[PDB]
Amino acid sequence: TVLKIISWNVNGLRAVHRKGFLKWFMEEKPDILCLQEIKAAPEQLPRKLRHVEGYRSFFTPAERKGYSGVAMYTKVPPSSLREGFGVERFDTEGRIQIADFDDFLLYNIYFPNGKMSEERLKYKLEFYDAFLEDVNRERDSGRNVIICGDFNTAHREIDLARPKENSNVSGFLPVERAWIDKFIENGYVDTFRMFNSDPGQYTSWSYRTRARERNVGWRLDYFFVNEEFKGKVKRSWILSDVMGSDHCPIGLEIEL
Ligand SMILES: [Mg+2]
Repeated sequence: TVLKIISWNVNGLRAVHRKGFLKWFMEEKPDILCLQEIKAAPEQLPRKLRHVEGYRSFFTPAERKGYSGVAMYTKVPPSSLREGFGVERFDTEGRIQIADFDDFLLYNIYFPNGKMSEERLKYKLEFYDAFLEDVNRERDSGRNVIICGDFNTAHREIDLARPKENSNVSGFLPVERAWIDKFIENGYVDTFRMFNSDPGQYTSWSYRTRARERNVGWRLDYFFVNEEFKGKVKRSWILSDVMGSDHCPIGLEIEL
């Protein structure tokens, strides 16, 4: 039995709903759909967006209205979900949803954008630190883990169109790239790069005219698994053709 998981930063759930979300969801038919940037309390959602036939949905909004938020649609519900690392400043921004599926924990994370200020870059880097502590604790306790979402950092030069121009911009700073190195070194695998070693493979493009059309993008969205679990991963790909956000979805197929 194969399990298909999709991750997608939708840049506002109500917005992507106007741009073909439900039609796409019905075509792709994943077992689990992880979303970032819902920008809505579930009460603000139309019924047909809240309840999609065949799926249980779980929403983790931020405390701040119209900001951040993650969600998960799943055919089979998890035994429970955890919505934080146990650190207040990281747990109130609707960034963390960790679903316990028994065979694995699924971390659906919307990692912070560090571009707007030094304080928010510090927040991003400390969030990275808290995340690594959390996943390591779970992995060390014997859990297999799948981590998906918007990491807001491109790992290597291959992972964005303009590496030189962005080496002093959050998203491609040496310190952020070093954190991704450290994460992987701790025993996790960037699943896309198990299967695809090509350039030009991005998950995000500015809305600035022509950016997406010129493939001036960044790979910001990833599926990671712990090393012990990588043998179960069959596919990891980018759904580059799917419109409606400044990010496109990414996919993982596993067989347990
Ligand atoms: Mg956005």
